[PDB]
Amino acid sequence: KEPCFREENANFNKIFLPTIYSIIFLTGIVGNGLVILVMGYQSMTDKYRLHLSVADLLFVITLPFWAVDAVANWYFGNFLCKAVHVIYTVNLYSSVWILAFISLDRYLAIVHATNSQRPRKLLAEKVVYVGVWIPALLLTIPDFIFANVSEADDRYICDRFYPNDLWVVVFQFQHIMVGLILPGIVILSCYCIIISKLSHNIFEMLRIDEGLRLKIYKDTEGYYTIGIGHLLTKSPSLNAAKSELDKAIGRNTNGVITKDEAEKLFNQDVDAAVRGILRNAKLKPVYDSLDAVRRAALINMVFQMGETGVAGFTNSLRMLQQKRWDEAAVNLAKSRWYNQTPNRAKRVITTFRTGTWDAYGHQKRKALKPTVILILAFFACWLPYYIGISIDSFILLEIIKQGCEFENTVHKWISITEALAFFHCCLNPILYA
Amino acid sequence: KEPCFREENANFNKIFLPTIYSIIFLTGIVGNGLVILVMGYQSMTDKYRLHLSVADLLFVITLPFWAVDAVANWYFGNFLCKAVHVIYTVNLYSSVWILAFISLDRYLAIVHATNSQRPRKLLAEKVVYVGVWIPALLLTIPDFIFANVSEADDRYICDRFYPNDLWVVVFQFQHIMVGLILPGIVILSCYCIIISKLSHNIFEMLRIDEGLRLKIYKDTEGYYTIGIGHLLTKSPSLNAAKSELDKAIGRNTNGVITKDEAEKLFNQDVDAAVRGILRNAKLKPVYDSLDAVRRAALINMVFQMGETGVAGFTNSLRMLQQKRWDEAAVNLAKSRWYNQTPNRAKRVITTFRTGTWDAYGHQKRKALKPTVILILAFFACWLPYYIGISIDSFILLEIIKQGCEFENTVHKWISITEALAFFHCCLNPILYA
Amino acid sequence: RRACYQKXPYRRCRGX
Amino acid sequence: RRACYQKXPYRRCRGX
Repeated sequence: KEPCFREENANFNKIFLPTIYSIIFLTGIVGNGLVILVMGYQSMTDKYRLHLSVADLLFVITLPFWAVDAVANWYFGNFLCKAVHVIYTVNLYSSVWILAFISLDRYLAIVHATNSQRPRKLLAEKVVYVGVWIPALLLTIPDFIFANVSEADDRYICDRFYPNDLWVVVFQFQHIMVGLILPGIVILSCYCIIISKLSHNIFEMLRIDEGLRLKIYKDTEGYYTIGIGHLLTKSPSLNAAKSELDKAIGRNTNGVITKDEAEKLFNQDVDAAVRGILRNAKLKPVYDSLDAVRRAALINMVFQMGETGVAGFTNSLRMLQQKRWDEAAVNLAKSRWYNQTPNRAKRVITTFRTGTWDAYGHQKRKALKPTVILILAFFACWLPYYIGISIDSFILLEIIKQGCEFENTVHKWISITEALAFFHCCLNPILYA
Repeated sequence: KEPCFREENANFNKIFLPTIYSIIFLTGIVGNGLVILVMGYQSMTDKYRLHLSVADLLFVITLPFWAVDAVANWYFGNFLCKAVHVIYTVNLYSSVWILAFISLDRYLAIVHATNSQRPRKLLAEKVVYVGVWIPALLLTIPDFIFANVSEADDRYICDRFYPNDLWVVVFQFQHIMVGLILPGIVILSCYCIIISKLSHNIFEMLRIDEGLRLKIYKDTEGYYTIGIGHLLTKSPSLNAAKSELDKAIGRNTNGVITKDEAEKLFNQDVDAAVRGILRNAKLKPVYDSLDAVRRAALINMVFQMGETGVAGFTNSLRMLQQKRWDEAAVNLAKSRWYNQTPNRAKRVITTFRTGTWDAYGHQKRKALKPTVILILAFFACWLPYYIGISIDSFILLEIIKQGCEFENTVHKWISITEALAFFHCCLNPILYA
Repeated sequence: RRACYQKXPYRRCRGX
Repeated sequence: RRACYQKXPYRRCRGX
């Protein structure tokens, strides 16, 4: 088995790569630079992005070398050859793992909001160095060792040359693992726990406003109801109300239910309510523009007065959508809703104005939307490469044998997709838009 | 390069291994069995150990096969050959990762004690299956594939036979990573954050009892003091007191300090106090027997009255050491300490009785000591093996070339140390002592 | 034995 | 090129 031969491609090396490397460099060198002088001199989530943008900067200033390597030759000696591969290893590890810390930061700010102000500080001021940089720096060791200049085809090249396939497969596996899989699992874990907390927050909100009822209750209109405003039956029968509650919870209650059960039932009613909103020309656009906390505000209103009801606030709705909070609050402040149930209204309105739980600690808003976009964007960038190098390592192991046209096509995908990945530098600056 | 030949050792295969496998099996099969029928029928930290003990049980009942394989032959067909390697892979992965969850459980119970009752429940009741078992089960895939019976030297053997060295090094690296390094990092992270919280709890305790003073203060005896009972100078001079405070904090205060600084200074005074206790024939033994919360109790008393002072409670001390809490509390309840400062005393005494922060939520004790011993013991068991297989993989990569006497000696260490590792089954039952 | 494999014409195990 | 290596008398890279 002689190795598969692939041709070098001129247009790729001579036109395509230098083009991309330049665009990225320009939009990168300025974008991160502005982030560093603005955000650097003159919010925890910004702190991490300061780091991130330093990690990307250090990379972009390496691209001119990458480019002249692509077209011509490696003119720059062996120290700079090592430095180029080193920086790269630091960036791609630090860059993703800083995101994980951002995700942990959110987990702490949201799941443990009551008092996690401390551990969030140490994560940002101290741990970040012990858990991101130093370990990034120690992982460059192999680059110092194996990154060397080689003479090949009347020019110089700057490659990592390891001893053998045994080495290569292991580090290529370490690369996948440390590069996506691990930090991915961290991120996804953080995400999962937050959405669980987000929906429990809603539950506590309607607990105050609509009230938690653990025993079957006859409301002012004679309807039988349990939990958080969940109507069981309109019928006169206590025995009918008793008969529904059992069918709803799935056991033989005697007209009482537990805290866990009230909530499971409440979550179902949130689900249905949210599906209604997504299927409503008026409410969908407004709900989509809003954040986690303000969604909760809208969901409250629906629960009280039904979605048609809420869709009637033409004016206030259009302000909410347009993010003009105070004007939304003053309109709603004078409505039939406000007179009939004024304390609930005022809290729900304060929520719409502030985007915090001050009506339920003061002025403490913590946003997710910008972070979620950063991370997803970041992985969208790298994902194709990593699918690429997976398949490449499946070939190395001989899990998939398919001749040279396949092997060579996979190599080609990796080159394209590696180059396109480098756009992850700019995501950070751009997203400040 | 022909491969290094090692001899098979009769006494090892014929006497040593069967002996060990039996001892472990007996003490294992009963120990975990009792844990499963007792703790299973008729506390979150126990819940995890229920799982753990099921993971170890499933392993021990595999040992008789391992033993008859060692001495004689593999009599049991190919399905049971696979099942033997499968179970092993499940155990060693589940077994360690359940420990990590225990460590996370503590992190939540202690760092986020105020309200983490929820996420601790879902970790124990739900996540444990999504993050420990299923992933353990999916990792056995290779065992199903590559675990097969082979005829060799007029007998049958049950080995994992992979395609080539490329495969072997990668999975052997995955094994190290998933087996110690990763769950280790999780555990150590949990540990670090807790001890940081433990010492902040002390700080909040003396905050209530001794009081936080952010401005230089002249106490009832005319001494200049700042922070938590930290005496600056006995001298009449305000300017001397001013001059020390600066030397203590390292900047030019004007006689005021911040919350962060008060605490840094308090931590130093805890350090010194604790060093005193460890160097005191009377207090050392008592402090060592006590838990995290009760240590805090003793440290409080020292702070107030100096270590000789506290060492004087001969009787109460001997009760504390002997864990007879209520008797310790009744003795201390009548002392000159109790009359002179009765509210502080009573809280500090309640602390000694309960082992909780009820004097600062009620009846909520969460212990660490038994867990820390379990984990350390568990890793002490496996550590030699893993050093073993590291060096083995360093040989495979050719990082270390040292001929056959070395290679063969390393193989021998791995066999011994693998066998000795299997004692991790019993640690769990035994520790209930 | 958990780490056996094929090296050319040889069968090896990594020991353990 | 980040993944080069020696295979017998050959120099390879894994591409990328």
